[PDB]
This record gives sequence, C-alpha cells and structure tokens, in this order.
Amino acid sequence: SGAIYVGNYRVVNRHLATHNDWANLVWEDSSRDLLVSSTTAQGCDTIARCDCQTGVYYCSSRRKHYPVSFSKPSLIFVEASEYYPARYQSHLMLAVGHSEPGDCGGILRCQHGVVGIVSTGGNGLVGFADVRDLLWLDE
Ligand SMILES: CSc1cnccc1CC(=O)N1CCC[C@H](C(N)=O)C1
Ligand SMILES: [Zn+2]
Repeated sequence: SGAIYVGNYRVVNRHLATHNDWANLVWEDSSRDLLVSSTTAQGCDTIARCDCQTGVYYCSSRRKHYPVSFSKPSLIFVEASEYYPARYQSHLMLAVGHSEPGDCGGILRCQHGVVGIVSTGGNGLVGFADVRDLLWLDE
C-alpha cells in the first residue's frame, strides 16, 4: 500500500487502485503500473524534476527507510502475476534492496522530492515506477 498526494491528484500503483480511483480516473498506464485519480483535498507532496540516481525509499515489510542507488528509467521485463501477464514494464528503475509483495506503494525520495513508488522486486532487487516525467501533476 501507498500513494503520492500532489495537488488535486492521487498517484497509486495501477494493480492496487481502488474503486474510487477508477471512478475519478485522470490517467492510467498498465505498462508503467501507474494510475492517477482526482481528490477534493489539496496534497502537498513535492515531485522531483531531476536525474538523481540516489535516494531513500520506504520499506513497510521492515518499517525502515533505506538509502539506494538506482538505475535510469527503462523497459525492464517483469514475470507474470494475478494483475499482469509477463511483459516489459516501461519507466522502471532498479535498486539493490529489500522488498516483499506488500511493499508496493512505498515512496522513493531524493533531495529534490518524490522520485517514484515501489512497483516490482525480488532476488534482492527493488523496482520503482518513476513519476518525474509526469509534468502535468504540478500544473
Ligand atoms: C515489491 S513487489 C515484489 C517483491 N518481492 C517479490 C514479489 C513482488 C511482486 C512483484 O514484483 N509484482 C507483483 C505485483 C505487480 C508488479 C508489477 N509492477 O508488475 C510485480
Ligand atoms: Zn533529485
């Protein structure tokens, strides 16, 4: 579980999106595992507009924040699940770190703000869905 609350938007993993999210849909992309819904309240999460490759992510399976080196956003192949068949997920960034299935939605942050959210993982690796290219979240 976990979401980004910026302005009148709620950013979540598409596979973990609720009924309310689909009823207040703004934009969704299965290949990125992202879904954006609208909110009445005004969020204050600052989104990073950078090319940082180091940050800190929240791991709910350990109740700890971990510092990570992470890769540039790219097309990384992801194995089949009850949410998506086997495919290439775009705008994905990998880091060496701990993750479990309940960890999806944890925020990744740098000195510039919110980079993205936990989306994939396994084998000692953790994947983050980047949100820095989504410029419309601010405007
Ligand atoms: C941190 S998630 C995780 C971590 N360890 C083992 C397993 C996982 C689960 C996992 O990777 N995914 C299942 C749910 C959808 C995901 C996606 N974005 O396509 C992929
Ligand atoms: Zn940054």
